[PDB]
Amino acid sequence: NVTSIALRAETWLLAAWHVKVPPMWLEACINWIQEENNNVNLSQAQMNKQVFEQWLLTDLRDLEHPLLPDGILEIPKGELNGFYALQINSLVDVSQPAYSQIQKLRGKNTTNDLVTAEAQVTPKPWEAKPSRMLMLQLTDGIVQIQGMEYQPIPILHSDLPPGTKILIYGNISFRLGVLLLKPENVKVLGGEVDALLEEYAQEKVLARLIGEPDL
Amino acid sequence: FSRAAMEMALRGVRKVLCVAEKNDAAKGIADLLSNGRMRRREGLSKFNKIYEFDYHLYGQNVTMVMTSVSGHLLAHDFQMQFRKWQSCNPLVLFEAEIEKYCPENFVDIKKTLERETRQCQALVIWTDCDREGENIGFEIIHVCKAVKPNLQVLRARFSEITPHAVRTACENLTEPDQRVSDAVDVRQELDLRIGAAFTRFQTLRLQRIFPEVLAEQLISYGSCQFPTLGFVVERFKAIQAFVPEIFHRIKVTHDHKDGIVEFNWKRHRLFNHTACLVLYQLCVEDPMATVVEVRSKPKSKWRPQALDTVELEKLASRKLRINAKETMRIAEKLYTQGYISYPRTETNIFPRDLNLTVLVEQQTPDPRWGAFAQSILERGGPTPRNGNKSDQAHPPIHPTKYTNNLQGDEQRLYEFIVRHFLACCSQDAQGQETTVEIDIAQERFVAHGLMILARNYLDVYPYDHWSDKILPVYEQGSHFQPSTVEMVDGETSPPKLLTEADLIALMEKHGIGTDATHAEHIETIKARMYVGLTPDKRFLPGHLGMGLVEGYDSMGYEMSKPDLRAELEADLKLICDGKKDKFVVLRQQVQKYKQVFIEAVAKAKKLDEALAQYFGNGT
Ligand SMILES: [Ca+2]
Repeated sequence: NVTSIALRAETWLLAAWHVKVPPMWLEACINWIQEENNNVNLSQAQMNKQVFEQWLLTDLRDLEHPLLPDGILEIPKGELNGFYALQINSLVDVSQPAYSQIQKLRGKNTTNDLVTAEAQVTPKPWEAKPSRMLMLQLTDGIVQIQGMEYQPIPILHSDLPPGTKILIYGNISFRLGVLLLKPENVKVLGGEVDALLEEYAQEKVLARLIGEPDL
Repeated sequence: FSRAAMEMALRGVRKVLCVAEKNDAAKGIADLLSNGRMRRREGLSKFNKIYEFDYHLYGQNVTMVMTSVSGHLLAHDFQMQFRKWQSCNPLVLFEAEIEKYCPENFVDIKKTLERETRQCQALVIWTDCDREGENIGFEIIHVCKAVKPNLQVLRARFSEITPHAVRTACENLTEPDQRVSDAVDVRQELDLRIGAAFTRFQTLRLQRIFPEVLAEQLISYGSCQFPTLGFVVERFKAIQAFVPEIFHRIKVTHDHKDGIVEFNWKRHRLFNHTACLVLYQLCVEDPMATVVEVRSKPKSKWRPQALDTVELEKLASRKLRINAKETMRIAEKLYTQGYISYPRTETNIFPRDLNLTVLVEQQTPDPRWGAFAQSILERGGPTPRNGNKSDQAHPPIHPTKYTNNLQGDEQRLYEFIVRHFLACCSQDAQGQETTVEIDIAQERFVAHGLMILARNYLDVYPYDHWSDKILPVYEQGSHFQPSTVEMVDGETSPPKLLTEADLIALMEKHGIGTDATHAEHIETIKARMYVGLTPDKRFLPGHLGMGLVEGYDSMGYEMSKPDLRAELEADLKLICDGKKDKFVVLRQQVQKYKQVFIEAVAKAKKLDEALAQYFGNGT
């Protein structure tokens, strides 16, 4: 019977990180943490921390606890309000070609490939840039939606491990299953999913977009 | 060294033997120093004449016996014993004794120099002032010193064949540079050894492996021609590997009385249909555009930088459609005839000594560019755009004399050299850049405008283009309805096959083909059928060219890379400066290339495997 500790942890998880967990996972999790630290009688503060660390490493798809509202993919356009601690399955930059990206990632030198005798036509700072736009594959473990970098969100980067947990909050306009995320609507919690690190590694994500086989 | 030292040395000199690189240079230099008073005489060679004339050298009245050679007087080769292909293993050619000899067709010239040395007390070298020219000079010195070992040898340094230049050369005779001659002897030796060993190895092997395909055909190897081919194969492979990708962009246009204004998306383009579709849908509902920022600043287009051999070779190909081999031929003809300065230089800095005001004045009689040349003088005078390189020998390529009597490509290249020179000595084009930022549903789009105020250098240099892009008036805060709001599709484009100017650029970047030798090596890979020209006219590698590069590259060591040749060419520059001796360079380069050879002989089957992809089975 760890149901007393479970309510206290549930209260904290929601209060501190807006994390919602099923009661059965929470009880099974506390029991394991108690077995792992068998020698001691842990405080609620330490228990709450260790429960949250296990959550960050959990695959939400295996949790079967819906967070995002029903038929969010059925609505063509709308606004989303509230706090959601979701999971990034995969992530990619759509402001840059995947071939260009995979080349740099693979560390191969393509200097001679862009050499021309024709005079340097100095581009504009949004052609010389342009600003990055990450397209996040977000999930509550039941529904899969997309998250777009509507305004620059510097806490997000293409090297975030698949299974990374992120808090999506405030007023967020959505269209055709794509959330228009602004920095004021995103918070990175951390973690990773071992099962996802394998399949949705940045090299594999980009290789699929250029049609590379055995993927 | 000093005037007193020279006058003392010249005492008792009656006849001075002068030798030029070619008869036209001899006829030309003799005509200018003598004021056409020269008296022609015959040599033992029908094409290499003698021009006697009285001249005053360092306070001594002498008879100048001006003759010439016909390029290199001496040929380098291995001894007779190693000359036959089936006489030795190609590996021994890295150590096989090499000798210099005079070919049968040049023996008449050798015998003329020897003949005249008997009647002359001094020797003045008048070969072109480059590395090969100094080496030819030392070939002439060796022949004459065989007759008179105590013969006084001097060297005339000049960057143009004009009365002032050739007269100043006589007042400033110097000692012949053995260092630059030695660097040529080192390059000649390495090229023969690496060339012969690798050529004999692959030609004999591939002729036995692919008899029906490569029968009686020469599969040659060059330490520089190989990395040159490598660039062409590298680019072809890049195109082969390139994956194009569809991108999407929101195009917003606004119609005006005499022109449509196109505002370009600040997000530029997206490689995701849904990402762009979502942003575009936001734009169709509430498409009212608001003028955010109407900014304007002065913009300038830079006049050309002082001309060197590489920029001439590249711009003549791009702008005039004359290939580098022909450009250098015409450029040498115009130099020899006295119309341009020595066209083989790395200098892009005008020396302080050089009077640019006179060179500009000289071009004012022309109907086309004359008025512009006058304009430079009226605006204070020449203000050249200099670079950062100086060989400390020659000035940038420029017109030395005005002529209106040229025709064909000779006229086209002279006109180019004159226009570039005047453009360089002119001012930069000055304009006004304007930009209008509009917001449509929080999405930003930008239209650009240009208004050229003073064309300046552009009025003489039509090879460059700048055009006005006049935008209508937009007030900061205005609201308007755009003509069209579209969601158009695009695709990423691969690189293109290399042009000659593109190939020269790559060679320059990697430090191979230095000392204006780019064309020679591009011509060799063309002639050996390793590369072919498309109608475009870009370089496409042949099956033999392709197979050789991917054959050696599959052996592990990255042989198609220009790093080893660049190191070789770097060492040669050190020999010239006296920063390195010829014996260490030879020992180091030979050891380096003998190792690469030994590894290639060991993995020789890789060459067969790479070419089998094109010619099929073969034993
Ligand atoms: Ca020459």
